Amino acid sequence: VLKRNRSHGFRARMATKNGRQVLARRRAKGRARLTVS
Amino acid sequence: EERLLKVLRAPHVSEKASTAMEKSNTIVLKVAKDATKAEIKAAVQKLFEVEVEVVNTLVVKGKVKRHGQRIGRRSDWKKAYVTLKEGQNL
Amino acid sequence: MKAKELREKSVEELNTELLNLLREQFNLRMQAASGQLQQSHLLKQVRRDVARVKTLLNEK
RNA sequence: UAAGGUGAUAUGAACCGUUAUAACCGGCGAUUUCCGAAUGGGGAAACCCAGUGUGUUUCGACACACUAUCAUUAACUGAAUCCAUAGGUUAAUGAGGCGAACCGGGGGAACUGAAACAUCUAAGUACCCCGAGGAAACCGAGAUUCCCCCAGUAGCGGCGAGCGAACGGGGAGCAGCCCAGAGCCUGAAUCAGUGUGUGUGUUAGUGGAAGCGUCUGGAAAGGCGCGCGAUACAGGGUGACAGCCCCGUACACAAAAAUGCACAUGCUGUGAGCUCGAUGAGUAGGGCGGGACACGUGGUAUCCUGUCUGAAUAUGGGGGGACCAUCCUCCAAGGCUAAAUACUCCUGACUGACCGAUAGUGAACCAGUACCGUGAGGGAAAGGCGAAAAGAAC
RNA sequence: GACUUGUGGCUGGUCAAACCGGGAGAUAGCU
RNA sequence: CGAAGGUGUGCUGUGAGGCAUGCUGGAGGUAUCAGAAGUGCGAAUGCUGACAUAAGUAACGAUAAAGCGGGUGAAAAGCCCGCUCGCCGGAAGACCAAGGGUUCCUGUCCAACGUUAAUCGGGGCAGGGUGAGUCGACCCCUAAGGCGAGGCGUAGUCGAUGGGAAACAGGUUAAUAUUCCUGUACUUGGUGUUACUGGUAACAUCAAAUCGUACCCCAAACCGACACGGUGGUCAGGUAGAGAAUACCAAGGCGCUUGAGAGAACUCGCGAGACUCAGUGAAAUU
Repeated sequence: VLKRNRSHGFRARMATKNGRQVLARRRAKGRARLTVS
Repeated sequence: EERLLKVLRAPHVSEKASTAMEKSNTIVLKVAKDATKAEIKAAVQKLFEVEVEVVNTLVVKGKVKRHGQRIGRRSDWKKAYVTLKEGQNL
Repeated sequence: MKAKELREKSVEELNTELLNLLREQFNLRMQAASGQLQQSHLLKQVRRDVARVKTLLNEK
């Protein structure tokens, strides 16, 4: 939770252009869990 | 005035509330998500036309059950122990 | 009843909206929770009435 | 359209409608959380606090509205530094979003057969970033592009494997504009945008003919005998294989809202015909210093030309399937150009010598699932319910 | 006192260029 | 007056076959003259699903000790309850900070979940959510370390386990408290009165948000299947002693996850293991 969401969360990928492509595949394949919390 | 009419939801009755009702004269009811200590106290003075002493607020997380093959989670509801004086009506 | 209050002024229609919430809405919910509400269709009827009055306030 | 409904899985309990306020479908309004590009400041997609300015039967409570930027136009104000310029305020317009295929621009790979080798093909490819579009970019003749041909051609290479053009013709599902315009003459001809009315369409609906009976069997869509129907037997469901017992098709009608293709009238409109002129100057070439065009500065054409300079208008240049010559056209900074053709993630109708639960798609139902991993990527099984649940009182 | 705890910066010949997807349903003529 | 397929028999054909009937089953099926392919199966450790021998056998494990009594139930070796001495016991204990987010209380039920049984339960369902201005500190300011419009770190904006108003204790639960009832003490604003010259003191009245909160926390309920280990931090009581050894191994939490006879060689100190036996219950190879 502490050292898990700050580096492997939803906002950790939207802060740069490289992480935007990672969350793009989650939109096409909408699983039951988007990101860990 | 309409804000004080939507703060309450449904009365909560249990085995613990029946004991404190005849001892300390304190009833408990379920309120909405908001409703601070200034809105719940002002609603009992008009809807129940009785005087209070202290109103507490606390939120509990909704329980998670195992219904079928799909996980489910309820909602979080706030409770309040309405403490009355010596003379009450309900 | 839908057009009965369509010709009402804001003050009076605001009042009945107040009465709908204060009586027949809060009291009904307590009865249903406590279990003395034999007939439940009132909750549906009152809720729709509140919505119908509320939309007219915004429309007007 | 009123003789029924409160979605489905999935029943019961509870209500409404009956000589015109039910439900379902379509069109026109109001209303339309926290959070996620989220702009008040941080941040963990659902943890925590709103800042400023009014009204208010509540000077102690709420709701609503406005403000992270960059760029363009107008108004106002203002330093170093007298003029100009940077910054700050208000209002209006425009938009920092995500998911396929195809096209263009800026960069850029490996593996197969290579006699051998940084020659070469594969390959200006797969994939990825920014932005835009609805598709992109010596017999003649000067909008452009794609498809159908010339053509696995005439050429090019240790002439090894490969890569790779044009004119004419057979097919027209093309429609060729505006500005440099002074002067006699303007609300012209050809057209567009924004409203109303009529006529013709698209997007929700209704009416719509046609099989009566008997034997066997618990039950009849099939059999025998006698008919109707047939602009309509396209398909599927209705107790067994159904034109005519239902749901869909000819024919005949309606317009409160919105949109598209010819036509009355009105306001703002970049604007014709006749006469009198013209047919495109910082360019070409040359000199100094670099790179990309297969080619290391070669025997070397063509394309791009920073800084310092500099001509001409048949006395200068290119083309006619390229020695020299002749005649005509052309001879440098303008502004535009639909549809078809490309592409199939969503809707409705229609189609098949494709398939029927280890097939087809990961997935025919609660499959982008249970479960596993720090995240991402990747990734199973499972209906044969019965015609009607008649789903066992005692 | 060379104690312990929390945050940040510096140092890539086994976290020192692991796996999956695209190229690739590629590619070893024999087994 | 009973199709095809599946399941028997008989007849026919020198080729793979085809035709008829019976049993089961009760809903749409096929031949001749042709043509188009995902096209007839004995193996590639082939892939999926359903199943043997090995074998009703081996095995009962990171080590405190079983047995006797009573109650419930149709069935009690093992579960629940009660009495005495000794194995655990400055830690194999309890209370905070993580992970988990109803596994902790009560009642019913025994299919699945648990190395046997398992009427228990850490399983399912239902009932029952954990009282906060003086429980913990949020907001704001400050140091190290960061961010920081111009320029290529300054002026600022931010960031605490110390400094930052308070309460130490007891009673009351079937489950969770320091809070509500009762007794006492202290501080910060606004309003009204008095005193002193808006500020100070005395008396009285009114108001003050959100989040977190149980069980678990040194190995059972959480993470490697047998604690085949890793595991932060806080409290060293009374007597005796120089100290934290030893001595009263004190009090409390409780006392291996399961039985009955026999008791070699070897090992450890008449016992504790191994082997043979109720019940439950495997793999490799072929």
